[PDB]
Amino acid sequence: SGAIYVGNYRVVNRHLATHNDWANLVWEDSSRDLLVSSTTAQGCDTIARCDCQTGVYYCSSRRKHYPVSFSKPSLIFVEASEYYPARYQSHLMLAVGHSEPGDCGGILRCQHGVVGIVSTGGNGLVGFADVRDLLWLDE
Ligand SMILES: Cc1ccc2c(ccn2CC(=O)N2CCC[C@H](C(N)=O)C2)c1
Ligand SMILES: [Zn+2]
Repeated sequence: SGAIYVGNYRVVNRHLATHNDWANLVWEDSSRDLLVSSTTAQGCDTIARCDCQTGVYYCSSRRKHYPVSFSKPSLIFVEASEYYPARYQSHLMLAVGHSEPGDCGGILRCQHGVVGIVSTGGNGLVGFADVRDLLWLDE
């Protein structure tokens, strides 16, 4: 679990969005596993606007942060799950690191701000949904 709070927006994994997220929907994209909903309170986070390929992410299944080198946002095949059919997920960045299903939502940050959130994993892999291209999140 986890979310980004920026301005009057809440960014979450689309597969973990609540009834309230869908009732306050701003934008969603199944191909990216992202959903953004509106909030009444002002958010705590800053979004990075950069091309960093190193950063640190929070891994809830270890209660720890880990440094990572990650690939540029790209179209990557993701196997079928209970949430989606087998498909290409876009704007996804892979890295070597520990991740388990419940780790989705952990934030990845670089020196400039929030880069994205955990969205996929594998045997010693962790994948992040990029948010740096969503310029409208901070107008
Ligand atoms: C070994 C292992 C296996 C599965 C793992 C992990 C770490 C996370 N997941 C779940 C995962 O990747 N899913 C399920 C939820 C929806 C995701 C998506 N963006 O399509 C794909 C680690
Ligand atoms: Zn950066």
